[PDB]
Amino acid sequence: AFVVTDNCIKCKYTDCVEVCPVDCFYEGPNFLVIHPDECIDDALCEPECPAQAIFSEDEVPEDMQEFIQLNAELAEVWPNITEKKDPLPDAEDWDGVKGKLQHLER
Ligand code: SF4
Ligand code: F3S
Repeated sequence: AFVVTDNCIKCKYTDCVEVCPVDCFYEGPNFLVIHPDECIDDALCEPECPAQAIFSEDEVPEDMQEFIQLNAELAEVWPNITEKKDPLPDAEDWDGVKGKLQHLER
């Protein structure tokens, strides 16, 4: 019930996965999502994200409410990621840029 939002796109640091007790993170080309049914809400991944893109479902910003359903539907099609990887090459350039959902890759 924790949701990855907008600032993850084009950053994808992947520090979030090393602290997940249940391995419920699924990866896309430039984005990660959380499988809402497997997540146990221990909140351990939220302070680990450099993009600060992870939020508890009831705390997801009003203008990013879309990502709640997005994480559930993409967690169903993307592959499981359980290990840390290097961030995307220009992650710091995109950290803090808004409306990055227009750059989301399936
Ligand atoms: S809140 Fe806990 S169980 Fe849910 S995705 Fe984050 S680390 Fe994994
Ligand atoms: S940028 Fe994305 S890959 Fe994890 S560390 Fe943050 S939710």
